[PDB]
Formats: sequence, structure tokens, C-alpha cells
Amino acid sequence: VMRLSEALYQTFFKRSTVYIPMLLVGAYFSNEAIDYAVDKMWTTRNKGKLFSDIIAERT
Amino acid sequence: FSFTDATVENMRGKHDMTSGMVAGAVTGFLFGMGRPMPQPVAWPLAFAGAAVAAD
Amino acid sequence: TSLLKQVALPVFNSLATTYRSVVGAKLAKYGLRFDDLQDPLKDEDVAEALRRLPPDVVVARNCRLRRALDLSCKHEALPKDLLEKQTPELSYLQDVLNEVRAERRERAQLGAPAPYTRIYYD
Amino acid sequence: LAWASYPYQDEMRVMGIKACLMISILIGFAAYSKRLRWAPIKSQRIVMDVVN
Amino acid sequence: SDAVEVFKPETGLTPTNRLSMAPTPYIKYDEHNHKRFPPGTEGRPFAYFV
Amino acid sequence: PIGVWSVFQGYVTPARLPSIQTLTRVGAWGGVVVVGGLYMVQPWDWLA
Amino acid sequence: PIGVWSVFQGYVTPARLPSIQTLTRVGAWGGVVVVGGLYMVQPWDWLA
Amino acid sequence: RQNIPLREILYQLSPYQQDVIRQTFTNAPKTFLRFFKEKGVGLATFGVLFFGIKGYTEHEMHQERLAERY
Amino acid sequence: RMHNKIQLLSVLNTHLVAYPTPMNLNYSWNGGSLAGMMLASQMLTGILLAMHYVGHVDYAFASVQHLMTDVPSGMILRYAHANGASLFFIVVYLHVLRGMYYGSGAQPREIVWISGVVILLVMIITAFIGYVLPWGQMSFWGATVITSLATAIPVVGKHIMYWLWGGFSVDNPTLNRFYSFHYTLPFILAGLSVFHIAALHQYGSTNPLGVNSQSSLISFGSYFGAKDLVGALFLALVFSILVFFYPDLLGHPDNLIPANPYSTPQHIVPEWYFLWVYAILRSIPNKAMGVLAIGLVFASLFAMPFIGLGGGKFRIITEWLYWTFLADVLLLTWLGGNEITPITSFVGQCCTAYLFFYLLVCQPLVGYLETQFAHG
Amino acid sequence: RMHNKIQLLSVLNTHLVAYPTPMNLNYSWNGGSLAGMMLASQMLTGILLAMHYVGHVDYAFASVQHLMTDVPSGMILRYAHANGASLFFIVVYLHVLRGMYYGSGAQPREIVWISGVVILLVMIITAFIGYVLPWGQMSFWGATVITSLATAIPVVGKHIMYWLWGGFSVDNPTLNRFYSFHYTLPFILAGLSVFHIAALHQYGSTNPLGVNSQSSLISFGSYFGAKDLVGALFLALVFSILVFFYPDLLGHPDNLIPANPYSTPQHIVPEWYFLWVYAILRSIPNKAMGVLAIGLVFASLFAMPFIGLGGGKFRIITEWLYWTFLADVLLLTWLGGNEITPITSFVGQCCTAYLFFYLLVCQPLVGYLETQFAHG
Ligand SMILES: CCCCCCCCCCCCCCCCCC(=O)OC[C@H](COP(=O)(O)O)OC(=O)CCCCCCCCCCCCCCCCC
Ligand SMILES: CCCCCCCCCCCCCCCCCC(=O)OC[C@H](COP(=O)(O)O)OC(=O)CCCCCCCCCCCCCCCCC
Ligand code: HEM
Ligand code: HEM
Ligand code: HEM
Ligand code: HEM
Ligand SMILES: COC1=C(OC)C(=O)C(C/C=C(\C)CC/C=C(/C)CC/C=C(\C)CC/C=C(\C)CCC=C(C)C)=C(C)C1=O
Ligand SMILES: COC1=C(OC)C(=O)C(C/C=C(\C)CC/C=C(/C)CC/C=C(\C)CC/C=C(\C)CCC=C(C)C)=C(C)C1=O
Ligand SMILES: COC1=C(OC)C(=O)C(C/C=C(\C)CC/C=C(/C)CC/C=C(\C)CC/C=C(\C)CCC=C(C)C)=C(C)C1=O
Ligand SMILES: COC1=C(OC)C(=O)C(C/C=C(\C)CC/C=C(\C)CC/C=C(\C)CC/C=C(/C)CCC=C(C)C)=C(C)C1=O
Repeated sequence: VMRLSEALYQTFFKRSTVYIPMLLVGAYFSNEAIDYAVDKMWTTRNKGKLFSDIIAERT
Repeated sequence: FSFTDATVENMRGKHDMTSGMVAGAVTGFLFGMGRPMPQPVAWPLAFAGAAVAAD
Repeated sequence: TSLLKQVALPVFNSLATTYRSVVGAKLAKYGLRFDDLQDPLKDEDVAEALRRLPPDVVVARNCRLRRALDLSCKHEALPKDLLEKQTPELSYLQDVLNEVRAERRERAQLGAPAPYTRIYYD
Repeated sequence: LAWASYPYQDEMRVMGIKACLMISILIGFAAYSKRLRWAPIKSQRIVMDVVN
Repeated sequence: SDAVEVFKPETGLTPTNRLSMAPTPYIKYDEHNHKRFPPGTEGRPFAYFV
Repeated sequence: PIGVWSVFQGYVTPARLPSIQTLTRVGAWGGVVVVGGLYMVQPWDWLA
Repeated sequence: PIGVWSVFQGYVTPARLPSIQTLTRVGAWGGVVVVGGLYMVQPWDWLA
Repeated sequence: RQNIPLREILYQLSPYQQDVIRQTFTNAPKTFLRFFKEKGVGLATFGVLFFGIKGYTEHEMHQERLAERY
Repeated sequence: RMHNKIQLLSVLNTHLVAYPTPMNLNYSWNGGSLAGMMLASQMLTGILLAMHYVGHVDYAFASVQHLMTDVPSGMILRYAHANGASLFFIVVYLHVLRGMYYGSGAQPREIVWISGVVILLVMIITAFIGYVLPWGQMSFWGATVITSLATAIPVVGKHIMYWLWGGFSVDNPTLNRFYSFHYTLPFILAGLSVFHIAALHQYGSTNPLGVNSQSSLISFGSYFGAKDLVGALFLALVFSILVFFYPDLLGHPDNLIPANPYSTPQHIVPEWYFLWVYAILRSIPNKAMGVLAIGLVFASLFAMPFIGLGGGKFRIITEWLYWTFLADVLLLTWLGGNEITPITSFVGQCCTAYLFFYLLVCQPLVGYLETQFAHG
Repeated sequence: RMHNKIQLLSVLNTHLVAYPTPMNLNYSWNGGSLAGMMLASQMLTGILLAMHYVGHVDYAFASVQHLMTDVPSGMILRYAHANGASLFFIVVYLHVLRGMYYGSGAQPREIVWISGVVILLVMIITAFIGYVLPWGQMSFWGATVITSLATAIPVVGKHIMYWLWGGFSVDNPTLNRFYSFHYTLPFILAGLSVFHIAALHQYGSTNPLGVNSQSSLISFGSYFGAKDLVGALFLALVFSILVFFYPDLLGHPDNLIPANPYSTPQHIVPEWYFLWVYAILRSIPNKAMGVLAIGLVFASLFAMPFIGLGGGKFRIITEWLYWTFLADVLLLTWLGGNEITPITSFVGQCCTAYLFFYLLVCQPLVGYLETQFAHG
């Protein structure tokens, strides 16, 4: 039913030497997004208890 | 039903109607599993409705 | 022992029939028989009894084992029309295997070995 | 004193949250790639002359 | 070469012999685990993207 | 199976068991192990 | 007799040598190891 | 490599001509019930023996502690 | 064709890529790959920890602490090693229980079962001498209690005890020789695992049906690589949870006290994976009889392929008795962690007697009756 | 047959008892079994040594002294482990020179030669980092001079150097990680030795005549067991002489001084088996060019099965040139123990140039001329 596009296949999928650098940039951005989400959730939950909150409070 | 009710009770820290609805949904889904399909939705609704009427 | 061992045999027969009923109910869903549960690798007498058989019997046994293994991979059972036709207790091997084991017991009383060994690979 | 026994508990928990999320996504992706490879076998048709 | 001298089949209208002499184009696969796509579905598969 | 299945199938007979002379000559290796241990440890007052 | 013996005997002709397309497809692996090393180390904006 | 005499017709479909995980949601409650139907007796006898012997032992240990009191 | 030109490509292709395997193997056949992966993990993290550990009684605990706090990624490595030992024992115990359930040690796979029992004994010794290396209170006192079982042997007991200690008590030479033996024994485990796997490839694996499977075989590399990856990821999830969220859950708090030979703890207990052997030892009020009972347990494990009849699903009486055996070994695990008490002594004695009854009476005799029921 | 029923006995029989070997092999084919015996001896002595050695600064020297004077048979174990490295290198060097003389790496035994060169590199690294362990002046200063040679690679220099050291100078982290790496590397040596022997068994050994020997093959296990035992007894005589009569003859007296990072010795030279590489490095007045030449020697060693034409006798020009090569290598070994002098610099440069000339010009071109003379 759902099917990968031919023009998108001929560019990023037909050769491994083009597929691998695309894989590495996607891996970089996926790690950045996961880091951002985990850090935002942790800092939102534990607000007011961290050391940086005390330091920014003393300014 | 009783274990799911008291578990949601102790997890939420308060007594209200949500624990009964969740326990009813779990018990009715246990009853309704493996049956054709009005039933895996209809039986959680019936057991949750029994919990709501009880409250 | 002989006074109580006269009637200890019907109790054995009743337990054996109950056991075969339960296991044959388990076996029939896979299309298997009781004689298909014997492995030529596990027993050298069964390996000897299997080469004494006509080729169509061996072809049927291999077909049944292949069907059962395919059913086991698919996490399925036989359909109802096939399941009602299954005969789990129709023997094809017990006479030949009984003859093989009797021959081996006969050779052992005269100090002779069996004229075959285990299946050795590589 | 509880900090003194486990000085890196916060960093360990942040790393554990990231690891659990990543492994939970990878479990689904690996289950997908397992079922894709095993699909021609799980749906094969065998017809034989044996009825029993 | 002839199939009677090379494959050496049994004689009869068995289920395997019927498909050997005339195979059917209406092949039925098992669909308990996977439902097939409509036959002749073209295009590069979506599983590469996944 | 080969251990207890062979006893239960009646394949272990007196004519198939090893002889008493074979059991005597095989069991003579027990003195070799004793004298080997005495040679290794030398825990004796036997030399006098 | 694999190596210099192959070229002394005349077995390495203009034919049986890799084509330009084959060398380019093999030569395209040079960018992959560079990108992989830059991905592993990440020296961002380190180019002078 | 171990010639096996067999007569069959085998059919196989491409893995890009069928779905991958969509039937997994339909069969999941049935497989759960089938698993517990097949392994119900063994898990129950394990649970009965383990928890009964553990409970009897813990009860008699508590009685032993109470018997040492003054 | 390319693997036909080099030997190392051919051996790898035959035994990893194109090796035939039964198509109906379920997820109970993943314990071996997981055990191999856990051995590789233990070897890697141990090699990395050995660059910061010092095997001296004045610096062992302090170097452990310094590795925990000051070495970058040292806490991850130390917790990964200490909890990977427990996950290694979990995976191996489940592998052995799979073999006990299906009767996989039977002919023609007696060598596989025997090399497995050898592997398990080496694993037990490796973990026991590795636990002494932190030189905590449990590390000292468990080595004292267990190596004092050699005095149960008459005449030459104390001499063997003093030879193993290097002195009159557990002290620095014991720790140094334990460190050398502990570094060494995992490589013997790797060799034994290679031999154990190459023994199985002679005939192949058994299947969950318990029948001959030579008619339905598929390539190992294309199909069971992904199926092993799935189980490896489920194991990595549990490993991550244990390392990062509950790192001292499977440990003991007394091993964080430095060792004191003049004040014993109130409850000397081992790690959880030695608790059933410890319960067998504590249940019998005689040291020689307890050591003999442990040796007879392992002798019964060696003699399984020759006295055991009875296998998987279709052999239903032994299949039902398997769950009683499993409940018995978990009751032995629980009883080891509890103190000595008349009811725990009685229950441990009964549980040990039932383990011997199942191993030596149920497996031959009930197996023979069900073979006569099914094929007589 | 009894060996036909257990797969372990079949492999052992096939590869150690009934293996067909040429009957005209002389005593220069005993290098490999002697090298394996020396590897096993080093592993045994070291595993025994590690039960009394402490891998920490301010304990290492004292632990070696306590091993020497207080451990029963400890002096024998230490001197055996120290001189066994020298005898191991003597045997492996004579093995390599045999292979150079006879052209043993040619088709179809290129994998055997390549795995040998890999084994030699791992042996060199193992011996160097094991020489660091006693923590004397020679240990510290040799480890300083060699590891601070990564500042020849541009840009990525001192980063790699400081990551190797675990700090800013050779100190306790360097010694502590060198202990773990040195314990671990000989098991890789044993595995590579097993692979190396298994690669030879695919095609069997060459003979002193240099002709096909398939017509005249005899069993290994009867005829070449006693022949190996004779050479092993000669090696045991030399080993016993070195251990008991001249235990410090091959060493350096400066390694009996505790290491001082602020005072350097007058002459810093390695052990004798590293001296030819040291002379090649020290002769070239550039660090990066010296490391490039050292790498080029081993690259030319790897390329030898694909460029080297010419074997033993009946190829007489390359046979004569082998003795010039042997003299060149022994001269480089002598030059490494001297001081830096303009005449020694000139002679070392000429020796390095001739070594490259023989390895890269004489072996292909003179060998091709010999083939054109003999069969042209
Ligand atoms: C005094 C000290 C007080 C301590 C209080 C805490 C003790 C422990 C907590 C309470 C435990 C009791 C309920 C445990 C339920 C666990 C789940 C379970 O059993 O399901 C498994 C299992 C589930 O099967 P599956 O779902 O098929 O796996 O359930 C069963 O099969 C039922 C098990 C019933 C057998 C155990 C009954 C309790 C034993 C008590 C024996 C007392 C003897 C008294 C003799 C002296 C009298 C004077
Ligand atoms: C063939 C021989 C087989 C032998 C079988 C041996 C047992 C194998 C299974 C054992 C199951 C694990 C139990 C470990 C803890 C026992 C503690 C104990 O008895 O002493 C209580 C012990 C002391 O109690 P006290 O001395 O009585 O106060 O308490 C503790 O130390 C805390 C117990 C924590 C329990 C954690 C449970 C969950 C951990 C993770 C579970 C993972 C399951 C598998 C998942 C991975 C799959 C690959
Ligand atoms: C080449 C392989 C291995 C090496 C070099 C090694 C090394 C070490 C070292 C240096 C320690 C002390 C550091 C510490 O206590 O955290 C240790 C601890 C330990 N090792 Fe390993 N090990 C290896 C493999 C294994 C294996 C296969 C096991 C199997 C069970 C194991 C079990 C343990 C245990 C239980 C501890 C005690 C952990 C604790 O409670 O702190 N090790 N190992
Ligand atoms: C480090 C420990 C071990 C490793 C790496 C290992 C590895 C393996 C592997 C890869 C398999 C093939 C597939 C499988 O069944 O998972 C296997 C099978 C087997 N293992 Fe283990 N094993 C280990 C320990 C043991 C132990 C401790 C035992 C028994 C006491 C054992 C007994 C068996 C048996 C009987 C089989 C054949 C089962 C069958 O194919 O049905 N193994 N092993
Ligand atoms: C610990 C190190 C080594 C061990 C245990 C070892 C072992 C052996 C053995 C047992 C043999 C067969 C008997 C013999 O010809 O001596 C052999 C042959 C051979 N080895 Fe070694 N070897 C080692 C190192 C090396 C090295 C360093 C090289 C080369 C750089 C090498 C190259 C060869 C070659 C080419 C042969 C075949 C000789 C022929 O058949 O003409 N080996 N090796
Ligand atoms: C498992 C194998 C081995 C172990 C455990 C081991 C262990 C040790 C230990 C603990 C030391 C320091 C104590 C001392 O120097 O007296 C040492 C030193 C040394 N090791 Fe070994 N070793 C092994 C194998 C080898 C091998 C294969 C070689 C050579 C190729 C080697 C070469 C050396 C050398 C040259 C020294 C310096 C000895 C000295 O000058 O005192 N070792 N080794
Ligand atoms: C059908 O059945 C089968 C399986 O089941 C489904 C399998 O899974 C496998 C594959 C086996 C695996 C993954 C187990 C791993 C194997 C072993 C022998 C474990 C021991 C090996 C170790 C620890 C290697 C680590 C040591 C090294 C690298 C040496 C040191 C050197 C360096 C660090 C450089 C096979 C062949 C199989 O047929
Ligand atoms: C906290 O502590 C403790 C442990 O620890 C974690 C324990 O396990 C145990 C109990 C464990 C038992 C009964 C099972 C393991 C039993 C033994 C005997 C382990 C084997 C080890 C021995 C005999 C030590 C000797 C070492 C040798 C011989 C080195 C090996 C080298 C060669 C064979 C060459 C207890 C009580 C304990 O309180
Ligand atoms: C007096 O001075 C000198 C020494 O001193 C006593 C020497 O010895 C040497 C001899 C050393 C040479 C020729 C180089 C040795 C080779 C290498 C590659 C250097 C060693 C590399 C190290 C220690 C990097 C860290 C790696 C380790 C520990 C192991 C890596 C692990 C694996 C490969 C699995 C010379 C020349 C010297 O003049
Ligand atoms: C050209 O013809 C040939 C030769 O030339 C005549 C040879 O020489 C050899 C090879 C010689 C061999 C294999 C014997 C030499 C010994 C070696 C390599 C190892 C030395 C080991 C010893 C002395 C004992 C080791 C003891 C133990 C217990 C370690 C094992 C560990 C465990 C079991 C855990 C071969 C194959 C050959 O074709």
C-alpha cells in the first residue's frame, strides 16, 4: 500500500557510499533530539533543586 | 479488579472515581479478550460503568 | 509378587490407555503419530528399523514431520476437517522395531553385538 | 551522606533514561527487521499427498 | 527430457501430481501471520525507510 | 540412549559383560595410582 | 607466483585491469571513511 | 548433506509483498490466552508449591520468634 | 566461491552463515547466544577494570573507590561488571533449565551436556574468586568460610587449606593469587565455550517438537541473526536498568565496609547465584556430608545423558514433574538467604532430598514408564 | 576405531598422530615446536609470577624483591621468565630466518607467513610492555623514550601520547594499564599460534630439497615426536644454563635501580632482541622518517610472499645473498648497543639501506633472473 518513492530511492538508497553519510547525519540529529528531550524533561521536573538553580537564584 | 483499583488508588495518592474506571477497563478487557469486535471495547465499558454506578 | 502381579496389568493397561488418549489428543493437532516421536539419531535400533521399511512409508513419515514442523513454526494447528481425520495410533514402525530389538536381545545372550552402530557424522 | 555514597546518581539516572528510551525504540525496530526476514517462511504454503 | 524418466513420479491424480501437470495461478499463502499486498504491487518497498 | 536404556532393554547380559580376568587386570591399575601418589608426595617413614 | 610474477609473465594487460568506473566506485569509499572519522571525533568548525 | 526423500510443492512470497507487524496487534490477545492455556498447569503447580512452602516456613519462623519472648 | 579460496572464510561461512537450523526454534533457544555475549561483556569490562585495580590488601578497596569516582566512565564499567556477573548467571541458569526441560543432553549430544557442566563449574569458581577482589567484609569472610571447608577432609585438610591460603589465614598472598587465577579462568571459559559450540554443530540443535528435523532446515546467518538480536536488545534493556537505576540491588551492603579479620558480620551470605549450594551445605549438620552432597549433585548433573529418559511436551508426566523441580531449586535459593532455624533446617533437608529424588529416581524410572506407555 | 567415535579424538588424531609429513626434514624444521614450547613456558611462569607481583608504583620493585628472596622457588620462576623471553626470541628469529632462506612463504603458504608476521608484532609489543613491569630505571626510561615517539604524527601527536600515559608523564596509570595489557596479549598469541598452525596444515610443509614431496610422506606422531624431543632437550640445556649459571648475563644492570623520573641513566638501550629496530630508528636523523622506515620494514615483510622469488639450494645467487642479509641484520643488532657516533651513524645508514635493498630489490629481481636461468 504505502511505498517508497522512486526518485527518493535513486538518490539516497541505491549506493552504499551515499547511504552511509546520510545515515551518519541522521544519527547525529537523532542523538541531539533525544538529548534535548531527556534534558528538558529532567530539568522541568526537578526545577528548584539543582545546583544551577541555586546559583542563578543568588545572582 | 481489586488489585488494579488499590494500585491506582495508592499510585495517585487520592481516592476518586478514576481508580474504579481504570480497574473496570482492565477487568473488562480481560473478559473481552479473544472475542469478535464489538466486544473488546464493549466489555471494558460495561465493567467501568459498573464501577461508576457503584461510586 | 506373583499374587499381586496378576491384576497389576489391567491397571497398567488403563493408565496406558489414558496416557495415549491425552498424548494422542496433543499429537493429532500437529498431524503426528506415536511412531513419528522416535528419532533415528536418538536410537540406533530405530535407525535400523527405519532402513528396513519400504520407500513410500519413509516418504509419508518425512511428509508428516515436515508438516508438523511447519505448523510449529507458524504457531498453528491443523484445521477442523483435517483434525477429525487424524489417526495418531496407526502404527507403521512397531512391528519392525520389535523384531530389531528381539534380534539384538538374542545376539546379546550369545555374546554377540548388534551389527550396526550409532549414526556418526563428519 | 546519601550523596556521599552515590555521588553520580543524577548523571546515572539521566543516562539511564536515555538508554532505556533508545533501547525501547531499538526493540521495536529489531522486531520489525526480524519479522520482515521471517515473513516468506511464516506465510509459506506446503501441499503434500499425506492426509493421515 | 521426459519427467517420467527423470523425476520418476508416482502415477495417479494425487494433489502433488495435479499441480505438477497444471499449476494454478491462484496460489493461496498462509495469512495468519502476514496479510499479502494486492498482487502486482509495484514500487521500491517501504521497509527500507523503516 | 546407552546407559540405563541398555539395562532396561535387556542388552546387558552375563555373556556381554567383561570377564573376571578382565576385571582383575583392569583393577590392577589401582596399585599403580597408589604407588604414583606415594612417589609424588613421598609421605612415608617406609625407607627406614 | 601471485604478485610480481603475474606482471613479469605478461598477465597484467590493459585488459583484466579495473575500469575507470570500477576505480571510481572503489574511490568513492574515501569519503565514507572521512565522514565516519569526523562523525566519531566531531571536531566541529576545526577547518583552519 | 543428508538426502531426505520427500514429495511436496512449496510456495513462498516476497517479504516486500506482505505486511510486517500489522497482524501482530490482532493476534496478541489470542496468543496471550493460548500461552496461558498451554502453560497454565505447570505455572500453577510451581506457584502453589513455592508460595505454600515459603508461607508455611515464614509462619513457623514467626512462631519461633514469638516463642523466645518472655 | 570467495569463501572457497581461504580456510578462515570457509569455516566462518559453514559455521555461522550457511549452517542449517530447525525452522521452528522458539525464543527458548536464545540462551546460548546471550550467554556468549555476556561472557564477552564480562571479559571486556574486566580487562578495562584491571588497568585501575591493585591486588594488594592496602590498596584494593581504595583503588576500587578511586576507579568509582575519579576514573572517567569507571562507575559504568564497575557496575557493568558486577551486574553482568549476575545477568551471566541468570542466562546460564535459564539455559540449563531449558536443557533439563527438553532433555537436550540425550544421545547423540552427551558431549554437549558434559562440556556444559564443566563450563558451569568453571563459571562458579571464577565468580567466587572475583568476589574476593574488592576486599570488603563479605569478600573476606565468605572466602574464609568457604575455603575452611577443606578441613572436613581428614588428615590432609589443614595442609591443603594453608597451601591455598599461603599462610595461617586469609591475607595478602590469598588476594594476589586469587587475582591471578581470576584473570586467567575466563580465557579457559572462552576455550571451553568454543569447544562446547563446536560439539553441538556435529549434529545440530533439537527443536521444540522433540522430533527429527532434518527435513526442515534453514540457514543460520540470514534468519537467526535477527532473532538473536531481538533477545540481545531485551537483555540490554535489563542491563541498562540494573546499571543505572538500581546498581546495588543485587549486591550486599557489607561489601562496602573494608575487611576486618577481628569482627565478623552477623549474617555472612554469598551472592544470590550461590545460595542454593549454600542451602544444600547448611541443611546438613555435617561438613563432610554437605561437601559430599554437593559433589553428588554435580555427579548427577554429569550422569544426566545416561540415566535420563523423558523430554519435552509430549512426555507429560516428566513435563509436569519439571515444574516441581523448578519450585524446589527456587526454594533452595530462598532458603540460603535465611538464618539457621529448626524449620529452615527441616525444609532445606526435605528440599535437598526432593532434588535428589527428582534427579535419580524420577528421570530414569518415570521416563521408562512413559516410554512404555507411548511405544510399548 | 576409537578415535572415529568422538570428534575430539578425530581432530587430535588427524592433526597430531597421523598427519603426513615429508620424511627428509632436517633439524631446522624444529623451530616451530620450540617456539610453541617457549610460549607455553612463558605463560606458565608468568601466571605463577602474577600471584606475587603488585602492579603499583612504590610496591612493584619491593614485590619483585620479595618474590626473589622470600617466595619458595621464586628466584627460579623469575629468572626463567626473564631468560625465557630471550630464548623465545632466539627461536622465533631462527624460525623466520629459516623461512627467509627457503622461501617458505610462497604460494600456497602466504597466509602462514602473514599470520607469522602478525604473531611477531604481537610478540614485540608483549615483550616491551612486560619489560616495563619491574619498574626499574631501564623500564621507566625505555617506556618514556618509546611511547614519546607518537609526537611524529602531525597534529594528532601528544593527544595520543597523553591518552597512552593516562597523564602527562609515565607514571602509575601507565604501569597499571601495562600490567593488564601484558597479562592479556599472550592469550591472543596462543590463539594466533593455533590459527597459524591450522593454516599450514591445509597444504603441509616444504622440504629442504624444495620439490614436491607428496610421494614421500610419513606419519607425524611417531617419527617427529622424538625428533622434536631431542631439540627440546637441547633447548632445556641452554635454558638451565642461563637460569642457574648466568641469570643476569643478557640483562642490564641499570634495571636493578628503582626508577627515578628526575635522573636519567647515561646509556638507554633496550633488550637485545629489540636492538636492530633501535639501530634503524637511531641511525636516521629524523623521528618521523625513523618511524616510517620501521613501518616500511614490516610492510616489506608482509609483502614478501607476493614479491619474493627464490628459495633454498639450487637457487644459488639468492642463497649466497642470504648470508649478506644475515650479516647485515646481525650488524644492526650490534650497532644498537653502541653510542651515537658519526661513523656508527654512517654504518647504520648503510646497513638500513642494504636491508631495504635486499628485501625489495634482490628478492624479486635476482629471483626472476634465477628462474630465467634455470627454466628459461
Ligand atoms: C506472621 C508473619 C506475617 C507475614 C505476612 C506476609 C507474608 C507474605 C505475604 C502474603 C502471601 C500470601 C498470598 C500470596 C499470593 C501470591 C500469588 C500466588 O500465590 O499466586 C501464584 C499462583 C498463580 O498461578 P498462575 O497465574 O497460573 O501462574 O496462584 C495459585 O496457583 C494459588 C496459590 C495458592 C497457594 C498458596 C496459599 C498461601 C499459603 C499459606 C499457607 C499457610 C499454612 C498454615 C499452616 C499452619 C496453620 C496453623
Ligand atoms: C540448574 C540449577 C538452577 C539453579 C537456579 C537458581 C535460581 C535462578 C533464578 C533466581 C532468580 C533471581 C533471584 C535473585 C535474588 C534472590 C534474593 C534472595 O533469595 O535473598 C533475599 C535477600 C536477603 O533477604 P534476608 O536475608 O532474608 O533479609 O534480599 C536481597 O538481597 C534483595 C532481593 C532483591 C530481589 C530482586 C529481584 C529482581 C531482580 C532482577 C530480576 C531479573 C529476572 C530475569 C530478567 C532477565 C531475563 C534474561
Ligand atoms: C578476562 C576476564 C576478566 C577480568 C580481567 C576480570 C577482572 C576483574 C577485576 C579486576 C575485578 C575487581 C574489580 C572490582 O571489584 O570491581 C573483578 C570483579 C569481579 N568479577 Fe571479573 N574479570 C573477568 C571476568 C569475569 C567473569 C567471566 C566473571 C563471571 C562471573 C566475573 C565475575 C566477577 C565478580 C563477581 C567480581 C566482583 C564484583 C564486585 O562485587 O565488585 N569476572 N573482575
Ligand atoms: C558460557 C556458557 C555457555 C555458552 C556460551 C553456551 C552456548 C550454547 C549455544 C550457542 C548453543 C546453541 C543454541 C542454544 O541452545 O542456545 C548451546 C546449546 C546447548 N547448550 Fe549451551 N552454552 C553455555 C553453557 C551451557 C551449560 C552450562 C549447559 C548445561 C549444563 C549447556 C548445555 C547445552 C545443551 C544441552 C545444548 C543443546 C540444546 C539444544 O540444541 O537443544 N550449555 N549452548
Ligand atoms: C610463537 C610463534 C610461532 C609458532 C608457535 C610457530 C609455529 C610453527 C610451526 C609449529 C610450524 C611447523 C613446523 C616448523 O616448520 O617449524 C611453523 C611453520 C612455519 N612458520 Fe612458524 N611459528 C611461529 C612464528 C612464526 C613467525 C614469526 C613466522 C614468520 C614471520 C612464521 C612463519 C612460518 C612459516 C612460513 C612456516 C612454514 C615453513 C615451511 O613449511 O617451510 N612462524 N610455524
Ligand atoms: C599469560 C602470560 C604472561 C604473564 C602472566 C606474564 C607475567 C609477567 C609478570 C607478572 C611480570 C612482572 C614480574 C617480573 O618481571 O618478574 C612479567 C615480566 C616480563 N614478561 Fe611476562 N608474562 C606472560 C607472558 C610473557 C611473554 C609471552 C613474554 C615475551 C614474549 C613475556 C615477557 C616478559 C618480560 C621480558 C618481562 C620482564 C622480566 C624482567 O626483566 O624481570 N611475558 N611478566
Ligand atoms: C543454532 O545455534 C547457534 C546459536 O544459537 C542460536 C548461536 O547463537 C551461534 C552463535 C554463537 C554465539 C553468539 C555465542 C558466542 C560464542 C562463544 C564461543 C562465546 C565465547 C567467546 C568469547 C567470550 C569471545 C571473546 C574473546 C576474544 C575476542 C578474544 C580476545 C581478543 C581480543 C580482545 C582482541 C551459533 C554458531 C549456533 O550454532
Ligand atoms: C560472600 O562470600 C561468599 C561467597 O562468595 C560470593 C560464596 O561463594 C559462598 C558459598 C558458595 C558455594 C557453596 C558455592 C561455590 C563453592 C565453592 C567451593 C567455590 C569454588 C572455589 C574454591 C574452592 C576456592 C579455591 C580456588 C581455586 C582452586 C582457584 C582455581 C584454580 C585452579 C583450579 C587451578 C559463601 C558462603 C560466601 O559467604
Ligand atoms: C631503551 O628504550 C627502548 C625500549 O625500551 C626498553 C624498547 O622496548 C625498544 C623496542 C620497542 C620498539 C621497537 C617498538 C615497540 C612497538 C610498539 C607498537 C610500541 C608499543 C606500544 C604501546 C605500548 C602502545 C599501547 C598499547 C598497548 C599497551 C597494547 C595494545 C593492545 C593490543 C594490540 C591488543 C626500543 C627501540 C627502545 O629504544
Ligand atoms: C613440519 O612438521 C611439523 C613439525 O615439525 C616436526 C612440528 O613441530 C609441528 C607442531 C608441533 C607441535 C604442535 C608440538 C609442539 C608443542 C606446542 C606447539 C605446544 C607446547 C605445549 C606443551 C609442551 C604442553 C602444554 C600443556 C598444557 C596443559 C596446555 C593446554 C591447556 C589446556 C588443556 C587448558 C607440526 C604441526 C608439523 O607439522
